[PDB]
Amino acid sequence: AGSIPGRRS
Amino acid sequence: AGSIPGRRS
Amino acid sequence: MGSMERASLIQKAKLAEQAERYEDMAAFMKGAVEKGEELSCEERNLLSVAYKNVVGGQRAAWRVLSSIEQKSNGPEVREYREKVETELQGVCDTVLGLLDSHLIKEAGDAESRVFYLKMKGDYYRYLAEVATGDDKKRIIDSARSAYQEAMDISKKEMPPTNPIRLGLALNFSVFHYEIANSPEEAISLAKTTFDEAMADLHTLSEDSYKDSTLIMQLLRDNLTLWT
Amino acid sequence: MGSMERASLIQKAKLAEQAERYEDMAAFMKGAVEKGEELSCEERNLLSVAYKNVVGGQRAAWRVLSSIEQKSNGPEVREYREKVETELQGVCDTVLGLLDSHLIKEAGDAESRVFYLKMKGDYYRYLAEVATGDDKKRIIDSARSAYQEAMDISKKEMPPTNPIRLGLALNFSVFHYEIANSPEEAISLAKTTFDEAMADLHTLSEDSYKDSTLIMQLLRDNLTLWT
Ligand SMILES: *Cc1ccc(-n2c(C)nc3cc(OC)ccc32)cc1
Ligand SMILES: *Cc1ccc(-n2c(C)nc3cc(OC)ccc32)cc1
Ligand SMILES: [Cl-]
Ligand SMILES: [Cl-]
Repeated sequence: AGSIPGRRS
Repeated sequence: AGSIPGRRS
Repeated sequence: MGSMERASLIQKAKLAEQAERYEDMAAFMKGAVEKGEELSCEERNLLSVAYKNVVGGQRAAWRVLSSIEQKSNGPEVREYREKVETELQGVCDTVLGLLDSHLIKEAGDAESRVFYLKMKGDYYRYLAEVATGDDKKRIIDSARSAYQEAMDISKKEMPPTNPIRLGLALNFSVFHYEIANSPEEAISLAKTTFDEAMADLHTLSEDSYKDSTLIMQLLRDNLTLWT
Repeated sequence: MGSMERASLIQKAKLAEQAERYEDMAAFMKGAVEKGEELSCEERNLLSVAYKNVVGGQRAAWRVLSSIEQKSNGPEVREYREKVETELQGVCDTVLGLLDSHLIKEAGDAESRVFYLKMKGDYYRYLAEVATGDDKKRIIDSARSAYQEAMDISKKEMPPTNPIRLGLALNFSVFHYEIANSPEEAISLAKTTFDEAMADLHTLSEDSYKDSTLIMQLLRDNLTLWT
């Protein structure tokens, strides 16, 4: 399903 | 303002 | 891309568009242009879509960085804005080089020649957005000259609802407003374009009507923002 | 990036994030890692965000192309899928190489070591998504081993609401479901993680509560899709 998005930091 | 988007074809 | 077949480059450009890989798409289409044959209508659209997406991302990044730099006024923001700017200029120079070697000179039909001259105006306009001073002046004149030649051909050879004629007028109007400091010219051109297209819609099929009215709405959206 | 100061690389990584230039961001952060110093918490986040965005775009493109290739079954779709796949593998190998030289071996605190071992699991998982056959087996085991070591440390050293512990459990659960063909293990891990976090929320400040509950909702979203 969904992994942690982790595209904003 | 807005030019023609032209990013899909 | 010299070792890849022309047809394979075109096919891969289409796949790259579907995959949203616009840098790849542009490289495939550059390879296709460099085969030396003229481009069909669909191939011209693939070339334009590829580079418009590449340079569009660069422009958006340049505007973010330029805004940060203006608010700041170490060397890092200016250095990085300069890096993005040089990359952007390189892509515009590449597109202009394809148009000059030799797409425009081989384009005889109004649809191809107007299309390429509109592209030439657009990529000089993107160069003008990041230019300063006297360099800005000659670049602005190059964009204006390309757009004007395209306009002259389009008015003689295409109906007022033709999508390329409409998009050219839309983009030239943006040039007047945003680049040339001529908002009245921008508004006049958008108005006259919209009204002349309106009066020609009765000649169109359902599908063509949809295309033309979509672009006419963009002209109207600019007029609403400008007035 | 050997000639650029470490601090300048970090600053430019932050600017690249704002400009949505993730390839640049990853190159700046690779340069920063290669200075040889350990990374702070914020610097670890910059490294991870950069590469997750780069590889995320590659994965999305690979899935588009792989779907087209599967529906088709000339060489072009397979060739282009292979090109994107090789690029993706190269980025994963680069990240894994940074972790192995020498981020993990110098990471002693639980927060850094778990973070890097979770990354190692994630990039082996991305390699497993495109692998076939026996190569798939060893790559899958490498991902599992990294995630398991991270899990063991996190359970000993971090509270059940810690965001890194939660995200590790979330991603390991996805590994079980999507890679290891272990949906029951995936569901069990997500459930137990969610429930143990729930029971620890009372200890948290408002801001920490917001972070932890956000990730717990992602665990719940997967459980809803899987059950
Ligand atoms: C420069 C430019 C002009 C026009 C288009 N465009 C759009 C937005 N829709 C179109 C439909 C067409 O069907 C004939 C042709 C051009 C179209 C794009 C870019
Ligand atoms: C791998 C991973 C775990 C957790 C995060 N994450 C998110 C989504 N929000 C966070 C807030 C934090 O404040 C301490 C820490 C981590 C957070 C991202 C990636
Ligand atoms: Cl010709
Ligand atoms: Cl250490």
